[PDB]
Formats: sequence, structure tokens, C-alpha cells
Amino acid sequence: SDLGKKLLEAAHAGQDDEVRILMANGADVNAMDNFGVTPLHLAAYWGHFEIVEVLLKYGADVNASDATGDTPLHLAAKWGYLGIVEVLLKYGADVNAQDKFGKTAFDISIDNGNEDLAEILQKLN
Amino acid sequence: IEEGKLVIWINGDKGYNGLAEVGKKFEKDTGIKVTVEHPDKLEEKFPQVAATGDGPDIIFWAHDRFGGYAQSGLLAEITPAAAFQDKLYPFTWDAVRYNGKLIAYPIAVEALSLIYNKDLLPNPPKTWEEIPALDKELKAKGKSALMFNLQEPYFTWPLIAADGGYAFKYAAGKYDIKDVGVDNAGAKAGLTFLVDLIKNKHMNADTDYSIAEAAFNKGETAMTINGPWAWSNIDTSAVNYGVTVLPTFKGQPSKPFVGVLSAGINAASPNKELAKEFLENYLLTDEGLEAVNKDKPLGAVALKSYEEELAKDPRIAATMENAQKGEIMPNIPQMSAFWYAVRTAVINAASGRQTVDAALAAAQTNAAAGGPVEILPFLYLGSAYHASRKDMLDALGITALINVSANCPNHFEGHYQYKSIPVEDNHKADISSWFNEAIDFIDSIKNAGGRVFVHSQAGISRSATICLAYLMRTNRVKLDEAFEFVKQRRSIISPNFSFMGQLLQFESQVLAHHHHH
Repeated sequence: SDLGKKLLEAAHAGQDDEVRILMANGADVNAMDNFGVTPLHLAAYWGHFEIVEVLLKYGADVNASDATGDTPLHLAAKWGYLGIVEVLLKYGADVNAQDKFGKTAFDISIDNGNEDLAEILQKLN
Repeated sequence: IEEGKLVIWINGDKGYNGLAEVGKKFEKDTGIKVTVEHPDKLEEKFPQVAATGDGPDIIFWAHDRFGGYAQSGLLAEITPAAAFQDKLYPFTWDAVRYNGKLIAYPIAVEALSLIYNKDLLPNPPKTWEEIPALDKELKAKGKSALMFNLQEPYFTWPLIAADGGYAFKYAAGKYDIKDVGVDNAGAKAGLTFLVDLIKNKHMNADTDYSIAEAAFNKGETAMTINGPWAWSNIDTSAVNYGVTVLPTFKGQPSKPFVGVLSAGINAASPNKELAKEFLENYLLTDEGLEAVNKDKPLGAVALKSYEEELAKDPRIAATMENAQKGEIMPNIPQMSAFWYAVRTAVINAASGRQTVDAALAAAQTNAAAGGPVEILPFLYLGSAYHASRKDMLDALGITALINVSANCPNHFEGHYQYKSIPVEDNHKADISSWFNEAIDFIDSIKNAGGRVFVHSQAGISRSATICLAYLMRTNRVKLDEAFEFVKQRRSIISPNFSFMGQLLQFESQVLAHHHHH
């Protein structure tokens, strides 16, 4: 709870070592705030590749949907974070999951101009 | 009041000395003394002293309060000539119409605009949708894109109403008090986008008015959302700022509320003809408004000729443009329910306590019909209908219900703790023998950090009786004081006479040994 909240903040802030310390001390890697947002959601949205990696290594739900329907793959695709998208897929992220508007990661990447990522996602099912 | 003189009330954040200056010119021309005062909380003092038959001859305030004043007969009807009305934009006269009658003179037009830091952002965004990407860039430089007051719905409404939200529907010269537009698709879309900004960390749900103003005026955030009343503090900060049209959402203009600063004539004034001459021939002139505007800016103004001069300033052109794309604040008394309902919905959605759909569904009913009432921060009162509305219970933070009935179902077991008090609403029911058990349950939930919703079938007799008993016992007060307290908040309470008897007997039991201290 207390550590979960600090892990959410450190994952958002991109503080690699703080994330590792909080995890070693027992912060739930699947902690949720009131929006159902998890550290993996925040690390993906804010572009923290190394934090995404370590969270997934220790059991972060790659397919967690927050209270609004967003998955980590949705959030990374908004910004065209190809490295993060690749490791999400490697851990079993569902390319076909839809957000609250019915959009997949592919749709989302186009909606924010990241058509380099759209081209890679288009080859996937 | 006093004959042959004019007394004017206007808020302290307005150009009251410019106004006083217009009064002096009136006094010089006519011999009629004009006195301008700015009492603290004058919008509350006015309905009290004016019902007496005193107070000012003229009161300046945003038009939305004036519908309530007019309901209580506190404002004189005005009948300006069409040749005079044509000096002002037609929509400003609409804002001062109540029951088909004009009840004030429009003065100024107030709407929120986008205020941006030209040094951090020479080209402000045209759309809301691009603000997340902008915040990504600015966060990389230790700044943020946007901070504004998330505690008051007045400030979030422009986004919520953009795609189709509205307060009360206006048709055929009248507001339909049952047609509220807070839970339609447009309102849901706008609040959903606001929540996305917060849950993704572009904004903080705890940002209030002071926090946002300080951050903008210190160069920490590229944008804020605020009105002309804020320009002076920014001028002092020496931030190089612009004021522009609000971003669009789904290609639709942001739709801010529009307030028309207006001058109403006290129905009790003995100087109504004098007040009209002052307002029509002295204040509502280029020179009169210029005198007031010099003191503290009015923003945009209702007088066409002077608005065309002022609009050369792009901050004022932007104020008027945002007002053209906005929504006149309804002037009906039901707006008090609207403001409370939507304030709760936005705070709950911004904190994640409720989904967007549930938050707006509850606010819709609260604004258009009614809802459970707060007695104490942990104690709420209402009907069996309310006990079937999970969205309305969650909106209040309910964690437990006392079902004071023999027949009413428990709809949400496993979401809330339930306590049954199985009595009928009749003269034979012994409700006082349940008082201690009910009070102990309320306190138990209270001390565990919860909140109790007490209900019966109608929420007027059995459940009101339990709340009254709680108040008398906890605060050591008499029935008459507790009853007045609850009646003030839920005016339809009416415990049956036998329950009133049992409460009066409880009162002497609660207070039997009180006289010693």
C-alpha cells in the first residue's frame, strides 16, 4: 500500500534505482491507484524502458487494463515507444486488445502520428 | 434606503472607485449624492437586508444570482426602450431576463480564456487532444503544460460542455428544470478526457485555484485557464503572457459558462427613476465604462460601442470570443443543486472514486430531481429510491446503510455493510427501542472511517427519526434544535406524531443530568 504508492510514483518519475529498491523491499509490482493504473502502465506511458523490463521480469501483468480500459501496450503505442512495445509483446501483450473507444494499439499509434510503429504493428495478429 | 440619494453595492474585486467616479460626475450634474460601498459577502447580505426593505438602491453582481433575488421579489423590473437595448449585445439582455421580465442592466461579459506563457509556448495549442504531447515535451524541461483549478466545476465545465454537455435546457423563453445535460454523451466524452489527463499524470487532481495561479505566475507551467479577474496578478508577476480562445475538443469549441456582470435595482428603492437615469445615461456610456475599466478591468463589456474599442486588446477579444462559444449561466434557483451535484461528480471522477458514467449519472439526478442529504460528514439521509442508486450512494462515499423499514430490500450486499431496523411507519411502531442500536452502528461506521446512509421508504419519518435521535444524543441538543437542523437540509422530513413523541421522551432521557454542567 504505502510502498505500492511509492512504486507508482517512482515508475512515473523514471527513477530506476528507487524502483529496484522499492521492489526489493516488497512493493507490489501490480500495485494499483484508484484508476487501476499500475507501475507498468506509468513506465510505458512515460517511456522508461529499463523500469518496464524489471517490472515484467518480476511478474507485472503485461495485459492489465486500468479502470478506463487502457493496457500498457495502448499507452506505449501513443508515443511510438518501439523498444517498450517490443518487450511488452515478448511478455505476451495482446496486440488486439481494444481501449474504451474500440481502438487497438495500431489505431492508437496512427491517432498520434507514430506511423513508423503502426507499420510494425500492422504485420501482427 | 433614503430618498434623493443613491447607494450602490459592488464587489471589492471590481473597479468600485471608477464607479464612484461615475457617481461623482452624476452628483456634479444633478446634485444627487452617489455612494459606492463594497461590503464583504454582499451577495449574502443583500437578500437579508433587502427583504427588510433596506440595502443598496443598486447591486452589481453576476446575473446568475439575480434570478433568485427576482424570485423573492427583491429586484425591480426594468423596461428599457428598444433604442436603449440596441446599445448592448442582445445576448446580454437574455442573461437578465427572468419569467419574461428584465430585472437588471447588463454591464460586462465574463468568460474563461486560455492564458499561456509566451516564453514557454509562443504558439498555444488549438486542441485539447494535443496537450498530452505538449506536456511530455515540457516535463522533459522541468515544466508542465497546463495547470488550472480542478476543485470547482466552473473551471472544468468548458471541456465537459464542449461536445454537448449543458446545465439546463432553454426553450420557449424558459429553462426546463427537469432537462439537465450533465450525463449525456457529450458531457461523458469531455469528463472522460479530463480523467485521462489526470490518471496519465498530466495534471494533479489536488490542483486548486491558488496552486494553479502560483505555478503559472512563477513560470512553472506554460498554460492556465482563468478569467479577467486574474490578469492583474499576472501583470504583477511580469510573466509574458497571452490570452486566447480555449482549445477545441473533438473539433468543438470549449463552452465556458458566461457571466454577465449586471446592475439590479432594489425593489425597495425609493430612487428607481434616479437609478435608471444613472445607469442608462452615465454608467452605460463609453466614458462611464472606461472609468470603471481603468480601475479594474471588466473584461469584455455589453455596450457595443465601447466593446469595439476594448477588443483592440486581444485579451478582451479572446474573452468575448470564448463567451460567444460558451453557455449563459442559467439564472434559476435550481442551479445551486447543479453546482453541488457537478462539483461532487468532477471531484469523484478526478480522484478515481467513481467512474465517469456513474459520477455523471448521480449528478444528473441530483441536479434535476433531488438526492440524499448530508446531515454530518459521516451521516446521510434519503429514500428507498436512493438506496437503489449505487451511483448516488458512491457519490457521497457511503460505506454502510441503515435500512429503517420492514419491507425495503437491501440492493447491494457485499458492496456495503447493512443494518436492519425493521419498523413500520405508524403510531404503534416502537422505534425508540432501536435508538441505541442505530446510534452504536453509526458511531462504529464513523470510527472505522466509513459513512452511513440512513433510509426508509420515503426518507421522511422512520429514517429522519433515527437521524434526529443520533443528533440529540451525540450533541446533547433538544428535539427542536435537531429538527430545525435536519429540516433545513431535507425540507420534506415529517416524522409521524408518535415518532415525535418518542423523540421528545428520548430528549428528556438524553438531557436528564445535563443541567449540572
